Amino acid sequence: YKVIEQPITSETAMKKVEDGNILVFQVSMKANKYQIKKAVKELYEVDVLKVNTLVRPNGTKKAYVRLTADYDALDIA
Amino acid sequence: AAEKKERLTKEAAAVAEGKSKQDASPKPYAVKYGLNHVVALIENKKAKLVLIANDVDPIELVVFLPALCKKMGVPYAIVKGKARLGTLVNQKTSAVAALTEVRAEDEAALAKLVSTIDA
Amino acid sequence: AGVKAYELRTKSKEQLASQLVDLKKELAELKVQKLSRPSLPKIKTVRKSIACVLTVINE
Amino acid sequence: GKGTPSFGKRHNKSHTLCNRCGRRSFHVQKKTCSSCGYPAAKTRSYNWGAKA
Amino acid sequence: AYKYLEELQRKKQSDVLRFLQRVRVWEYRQKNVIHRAARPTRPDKARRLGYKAKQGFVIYRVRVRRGNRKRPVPKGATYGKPTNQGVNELKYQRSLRATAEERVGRRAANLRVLNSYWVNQDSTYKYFEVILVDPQHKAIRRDARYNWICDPVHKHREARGLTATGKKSRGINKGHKFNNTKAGRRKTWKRQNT
RNA sequence: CGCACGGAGGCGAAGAACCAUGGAUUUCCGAAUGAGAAUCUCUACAAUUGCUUCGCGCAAUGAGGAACCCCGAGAACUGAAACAUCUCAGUAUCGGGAGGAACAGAAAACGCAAUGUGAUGUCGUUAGUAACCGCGAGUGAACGCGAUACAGCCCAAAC
Repeated sequence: YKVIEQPITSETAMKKVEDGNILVFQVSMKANKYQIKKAVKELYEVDVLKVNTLVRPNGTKKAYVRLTADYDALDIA
Repeated sequence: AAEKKERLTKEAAAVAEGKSKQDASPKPYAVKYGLNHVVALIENKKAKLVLIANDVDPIELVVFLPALCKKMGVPYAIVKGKARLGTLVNQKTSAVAALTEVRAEDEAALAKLVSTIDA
Repeated sequence: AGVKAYELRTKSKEQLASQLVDLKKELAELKVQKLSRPSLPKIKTVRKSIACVLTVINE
Repeated sequence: GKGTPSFGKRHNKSHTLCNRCGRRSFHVQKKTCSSCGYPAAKTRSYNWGAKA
Repeated sequence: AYKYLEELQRKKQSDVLRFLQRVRVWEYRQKNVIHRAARPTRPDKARRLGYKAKQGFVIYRVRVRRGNRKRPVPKGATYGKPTNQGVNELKYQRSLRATAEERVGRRAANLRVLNSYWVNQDSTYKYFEVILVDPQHKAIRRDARYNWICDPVHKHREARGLTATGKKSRGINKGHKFNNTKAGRRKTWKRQNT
């Protein structure tokens, strides 16, 4: 039911959370990229400018949202 | 068979006519219900008139009412609407069947009407 | 022991969506720095703890 | 015909894992099967073998 | 009480019955397998075999085919007597009666059937009525009669599937003592099929 | 801190592990059921059907199961020292379906023919008897009896 899943941490991920503000994990194949946006922001206080999408392969979803010029890569709630 | 005119069908459902006086005779005395009981009355000539719905299903319950009405010599009428003669007898449900053994009260309009049929 | 499902199930859904992030953070946070130093029953405690909470509201 | 190659070269996907039957079994040029079930909604058997 | 609807359904060519037969199946024909019906066609026979107005009762027509044959041909190894071989000559043992009863029942999965029998049909298909019951219903599970055709379905289940019915339990059995050899000890199974 | 004997770390006397019972949670497809899909994805009892407040509102069916049981479809090798009927065999295999057992079952019976028996299975026997058959090879009961267990009833119609 939850749109969120847990952060996706990988080498590709850390680079994005480096150059590029951010990115993440995801879940809910049946999630849009608005849903992952709202439930991104709902989690922490940052505005997520744009979230892409990405099937996988993994059988899950990936969506890396990047923040909005005001928040860093959290890597810590 | 013979064709009734929607004028005769008024007056007595039991008689050739349509139901009206047929409500009388229940309030007055005598009637039958369905095909089963009505058939009995013809058998033991008790009913002056009996009616039959035109609609009928493929029931053919009312299939031997005629010829077995015309032996006994009981005049019987056709009504249109099983419901119509269903309602005159006090019945929520309609009945293809017939009636009036005694024909109380309307021993008058009834029997006058019978004359109309088979005039 | 710890949370023990008594307190859970007693609590409201909103409360449930509280104490479900309480463990979450101290959880994932243990996961980070887990690499730093490992954890003993804590993570593993927190999981299970968190686990139970989910299957409460989602029973 | 006989492996030459003349066969084996065929690089087409077929007979992948079926959704509900762990075995690959299900072809893609077919509909479903070559192991239990699908199309039949049951289990697949066949007495081509085991005596009953 | 319902005599002549018995009497009448004898000739089927007598008079009134025949005319209804002219206009009957005209509609039934051009009506496919599976129908349904408010009342049975013969009221004596329903309400004979077992049919009463009551909730939980449903009677359906059925059509079938006409003649019996329609069969596949054997593969090779035909040469022989031939034994089981043949083509259009063989008639299938099940009646186009028994066939009507199922092919009903497998329409309504839920309900079982005490089976009525056909009305006649021409140039092709025969018909049949077929009352069914309904097991988990009320009034059905009330009247002692028309109980036990639902207990709730512990033993009787897909009656007429197994076979236990009217036409079936006939067909593959009739009579009692005498000529019940190589027939129902219970039946064909046991005392290997005749 | 499962199988699972590791490394790290953690839980337990705030009585954990583990067991019983009850509850919570219980993604997607589905027998699989909103729809599609190689276990993912996209925005609702699918389908058939009964009742029906005619709305999926109340319900049913679907699939599984070691074999057993019931109803249908039904070979050939083989045997006859060939082979066609016969035989293998209503077997193998196939289709449909029930239950914890099925199926049968209270005589339009039996027929030791009787002033006699008295629902039905099953077991023993009757008996390789009667019967069948290139009258070849082969095939093959039943009534009765001794047992086991026993239990008899409801409609349609008349009124």
